[PDB]
Amino acid sequence: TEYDKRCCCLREIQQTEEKYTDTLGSIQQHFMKPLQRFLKPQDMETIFVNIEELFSVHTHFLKELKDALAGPGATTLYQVFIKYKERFLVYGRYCSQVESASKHLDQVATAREDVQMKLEECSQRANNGRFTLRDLLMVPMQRVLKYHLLLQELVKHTQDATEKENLRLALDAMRDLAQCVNEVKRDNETLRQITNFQLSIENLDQSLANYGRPKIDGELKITSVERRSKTDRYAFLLDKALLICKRRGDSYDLKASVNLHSFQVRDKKWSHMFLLIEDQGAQGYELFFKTRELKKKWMEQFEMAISNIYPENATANGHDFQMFSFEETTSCKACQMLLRGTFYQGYRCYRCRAPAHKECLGRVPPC
Amino acid sequence: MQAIKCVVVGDGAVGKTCLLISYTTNAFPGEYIPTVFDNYSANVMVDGKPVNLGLWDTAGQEDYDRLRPLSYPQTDVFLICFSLVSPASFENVRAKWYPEVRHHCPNTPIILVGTKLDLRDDKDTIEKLKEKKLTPITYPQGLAMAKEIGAVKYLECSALTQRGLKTVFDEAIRAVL
Ligand SMILES: [Zn+2]
Ligand SMILES: [Zn+2]
Repeated sequence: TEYDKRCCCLREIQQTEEKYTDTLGSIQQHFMKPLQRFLKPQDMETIFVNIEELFSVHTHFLKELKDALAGPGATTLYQVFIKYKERFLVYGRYCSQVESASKHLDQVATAREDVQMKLEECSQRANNGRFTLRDLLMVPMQRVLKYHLLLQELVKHTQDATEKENLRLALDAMRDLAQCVNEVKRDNETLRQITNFQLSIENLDQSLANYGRPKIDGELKITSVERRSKTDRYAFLLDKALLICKRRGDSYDLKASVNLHSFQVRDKKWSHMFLLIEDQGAQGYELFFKTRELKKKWMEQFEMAISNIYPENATANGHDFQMFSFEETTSCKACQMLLRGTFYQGYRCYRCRAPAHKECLGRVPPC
Repeated sequence: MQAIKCVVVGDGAVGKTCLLISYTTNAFPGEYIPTVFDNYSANVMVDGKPVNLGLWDTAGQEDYDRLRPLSYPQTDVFLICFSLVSPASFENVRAKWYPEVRHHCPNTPIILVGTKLDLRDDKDTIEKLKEKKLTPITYPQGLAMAKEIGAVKYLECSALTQRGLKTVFDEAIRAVL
């Protein structure tokens, strides 16, 4: 019965891909084309995002998929998935923008009776009123997250140990893809938070995202060598620095960027404190917090920030790994899976330029 | 005629897909369970009145914390599912699914659904669970969880035998109307 289930599964892979590609086609031909006469280019871009790229990629994917399945033993099927893994990274953009697209579609349709009526017509023409455009826009998110499931099942059914091994490579690829799409969404959300912080800070020396991911922000009292008594400050902790600011109205003026490459943590109201001190430096800070609970929370976040700058195994096996923002699709030198997200995705060895995930540093072959 | 959005959430392999396929097609999918349930829309008669029921599977999304919630906005009713022969999936209802669903959708009705009813009584399944130091979830236990999370109702069903299946979706629709 295992072989029967194997062949059913192969057929489902093809049939569901055909249906999906046709759904993308229907969006393009029954909704996009007609709505161009109703919506400004700006509106079209916001609502449909990169659906046309998805249609182009999947049309070709489907052809290669059908070719693989028609070949003896479907032995090249795993290659098609692996081949398209990086092409499918376009889902990063789609899934990061689909909420905004859906929101904007609802807004235009509520504002404009003629658009609402056209949408009802388009739905009727496309699918007999079964599915709204708003619903259809979620189908791509659904699809990209089916691939790992279909492959997981295929692996289970086939009794061919060679085919199992090859398909496991494709399963790994589609799980990797799904994680990448998830991390792109997370990074875009984080970047929105960073942009909002940046707009409220005055006198920044550089883009705030250069400092990495936000950890914690809030009120504290600080003493310095240059200023001995407790002064009220507002701080933003990111991976690479503590940005000490003074609240001026609704904005924050940057007074000091404390570089965490150098500075290390040494352990009533406002008495709860720890030191931020440089290894051999002339400058040291005392950071005072309102409560013990706030002190604990900040110390924990400082630990996380420093762990990102100086991860376990950063200098293992001759390497010198440092936080790095990759601007092109990149694979980890240890595990061969993709670096995930849109900025500070992992590490790059200063010496040999090997890219690696934080978790993989000790497993990269010697420098 | 409103298009009532019902979204099915829960751990993988509690048979969310099986449940949806069995209901929408009536017959049990057979010995091959398809992996894919695409969004479905059809008229159902509940208490003398026609209702347009939209059904959404979430299979494949469970491990992806930022993508998972994309399914939630504008949902009219959730089915939060666990398998009666998987205590781990039952625990994830309180630990993962209910709190996430409640956060994104403060006011949306929840139905708590115990799946694989046919297997709780199955000799071989009782054996392999006992083997793993496990025991199936009982009706009072399921009912208690439903009260704990403030579910509208607790229901048990079998995709395979279709026992209690029509009731699940009838009650989902009633919870909205
Ligand atoms: Zn190196
Ligand atoms: Zn790696």
